[PDB]
Amino acid sequence: PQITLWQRPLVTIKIGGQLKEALLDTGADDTVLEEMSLPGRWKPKMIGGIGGFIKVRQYDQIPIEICGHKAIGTVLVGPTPTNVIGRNLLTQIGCTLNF
Amino acid sequence: PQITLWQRPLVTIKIGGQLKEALLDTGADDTVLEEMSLPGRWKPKMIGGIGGFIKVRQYDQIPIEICGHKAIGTVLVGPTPTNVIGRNLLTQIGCTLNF
Ligand SMILES: COC(=O)N[C@H](C(=O)NN(CCC[C@@]1(O)Cc2ccc(cc2)C/C=C\CNC(=O)[C@H](C(C)C)NC1=O)Cc1ccc([C@H]2C=S=CC2)cc1)C(C)(C)C
Ligand SMILES: [Cl-]
Ligand SMILES: [Cl-]
Ligand SMILES: [Cl-]
Repeated sequence: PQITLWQRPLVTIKIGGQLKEALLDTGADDTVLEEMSLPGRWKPKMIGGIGGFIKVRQYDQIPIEICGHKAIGTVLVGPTPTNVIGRNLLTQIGCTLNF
Repeated sequence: PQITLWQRPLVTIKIGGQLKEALLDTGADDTVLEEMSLPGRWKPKMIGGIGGFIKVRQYDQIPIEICGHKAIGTVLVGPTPTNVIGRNLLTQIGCTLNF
């Protein structure tokens, strides 16, 4: 699709069998989701946003659908204001910015 | 142009007589720049991201030039850790997401 930006670029993702809404965010290196259960072991990451730093749990090699486009990659989980899909997964689904 | 998301999508903007580098951010409602001077009236605003909120000055109807594209919009100024161009200006230069 071509998504314009008059509204928040909110899409439906699927992860661990469940549908969620997330924000397509080209200003984010990483993908960070609100608290949820994921399988396997996790590593620590500190990520910085506009308001400061938060600790998150890093899960790797997690399958995730993003408006129906299949990706498998690194998902961070922690206290974010919303689910944000970052460049690590945007690149996997062939996203570019165009003007 | 078409802009890849292998790297951070950084562009030069011209604003208030100054050249600055900034991050094209589809996930951002607003445009926020590190501390600088702008002319005319302003009002305080709290904006939120990962980490919490910061207090900024809101200037409206500010001319800006992005990758050679002229627009005019609200610009927020404050202690953001990096310069972000948000949807309020991205729309004006015809910027869309594509995959
Ligand atoms: C490389 O680090 C990152 O990629 N950080 C990422 C990130 O914060 N990058 N930044 C882009 C802005 C992120 C976000 O779009 C993320 C976002 C957060 C909340 C919301 C939407 C989008 C919804 C709630 C309120 C609306 N808030 C906003 O629209 C704000 C804008 C007003 C700034 N939007 C955002 O803050 C800008 C940003 C970049 C770097 C840094 C850091 C550099 S050093 C310490 C921090 C801070 C901010 C992230 C998401 C992984 C934490
Ligand atoms: Cl990844
Ligand atoms: Cl505006
Ligand atoms: Cl349009």
